[PDB]
Amino acid sequence: PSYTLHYFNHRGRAEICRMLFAAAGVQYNDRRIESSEWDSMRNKMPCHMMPMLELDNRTQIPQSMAMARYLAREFGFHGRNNMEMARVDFISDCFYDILDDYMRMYFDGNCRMMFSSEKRMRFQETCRRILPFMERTLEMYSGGSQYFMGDQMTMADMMCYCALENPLMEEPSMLSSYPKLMALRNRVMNHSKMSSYLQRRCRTEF
Amino acid sequence: PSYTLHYFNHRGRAEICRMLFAAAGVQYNDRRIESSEWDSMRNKMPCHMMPMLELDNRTQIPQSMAMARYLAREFGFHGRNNMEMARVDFISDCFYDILDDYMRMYFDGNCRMMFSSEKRMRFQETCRRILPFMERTLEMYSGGSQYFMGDQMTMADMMCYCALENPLMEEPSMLSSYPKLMALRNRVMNHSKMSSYLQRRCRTEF
Ligand SMILES: *SC[C@H](NC(=O)CC[C@H](N)C(=O)O)C(=O)NCC(=O)O
Ligand SMILES: *SC[C@H](NC(=O)CC[C@H](N)C(=O)O)C(=O)NCC(=O)O
Repeated sequence: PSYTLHYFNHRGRAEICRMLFAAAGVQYNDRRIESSEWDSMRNKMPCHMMPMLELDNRTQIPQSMAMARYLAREFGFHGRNNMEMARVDFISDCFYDILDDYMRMYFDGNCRMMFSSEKRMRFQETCRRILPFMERTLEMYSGGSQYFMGDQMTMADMMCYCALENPLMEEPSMLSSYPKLMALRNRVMNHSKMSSYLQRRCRTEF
Repeated sequence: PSYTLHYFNHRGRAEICRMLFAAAGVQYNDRRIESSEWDSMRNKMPCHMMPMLELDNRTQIPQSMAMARYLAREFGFHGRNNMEMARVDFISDCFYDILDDYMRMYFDGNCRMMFSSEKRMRFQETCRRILPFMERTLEMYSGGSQYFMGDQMTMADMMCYCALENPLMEEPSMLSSYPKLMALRNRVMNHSKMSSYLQRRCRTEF
């Protein structure tokens, strides 16, 4: 099959899909659209929502987590039965929540930069609610010494990686009391296929 | 298996799961917890996030959409292959977005009532972005005369129903230019198993 990823020149909400493609060794068109060009087409497209995954130059699927789950099931980075999928999903959705609240500090619902302390406090609260739960949740398998699903890396571990990259640039110390999360992120970034993708990827501020 | 749904006395983020249980004819413990009682246990529970689905008095899975997808796959109200699942997911996630922004007008991230115009405008924008896309998306199958996945009702149609109930109480006219969405909601509410559940369910303001 053929894949096209539509998004801005950001890591942002599409980065989970890029990591999935990189991990699976699957080539795709990585379409990075300038904001004003996207903005001028908005009222002319049946599907305007960003990011969006296009399959076989045909089917358009927006909603970043829906896109990621599809790539995960396709490439074998999701759960293998219903229970396992539920676990991969709640972990991933928890990290999406963090990323979503982070993005809401800077961007409106129409993708415009909003460049106040209230949004930052929502974000910081969202971290305090979620991260200790994720540290514990990770510990459920293999004492938390490996991945969220034991020895198989899945989209949950990738979400843990990409969702926290910006928060870590803003506050490099914020994961200091979640040592298992840090070793997992370090494990993901050194994983086969993932190391070279991450080291050769363009440097963007989001 | 055995099911327990934990949430407040609200329709809110858990209502998708209740509809799923009702549609599948599956009995569960519908646990409606008073807020202050939930609040007093918060720092004593490994999993404090609301809503939460408990399986066999054992596994705790929060994240309302993760919970719903699990019940949907279990009961047969999800897609039957990867592509179909991606379509059910983006539709459901679009409606979650609407519901999420609606809930953010009234509740903080710690479940407290925040009872300003800014949050309402985010919400209203989110409706304008999403609803026309959903009207069109529905039209992809069977001219939009049936359900999002043709003749099978899935969690996507249920989301379309429960996500808009409160917005419709606040503005009963807001779906007037999406006639296919309205006929779908009316189709869901008269569906077998769903009609009696909806007519006998407790009246709550959220
Ligand atoms: S760029 C801002 C808007 N995107 C989203 O909010 C997508 C949210 C999904 N939950 C996701 O992909 O995670 C956006 O695309 N606004 C423009 C529009 O036409 O919808
Ligand atoms: S009640 C407010 C918080 N709930 C959520 O935000 C859950 C969001 C998920 N995305 C979902 O289920 O849809 C909450 O539970 N805060 C308390 C806590 O301990 O996390």
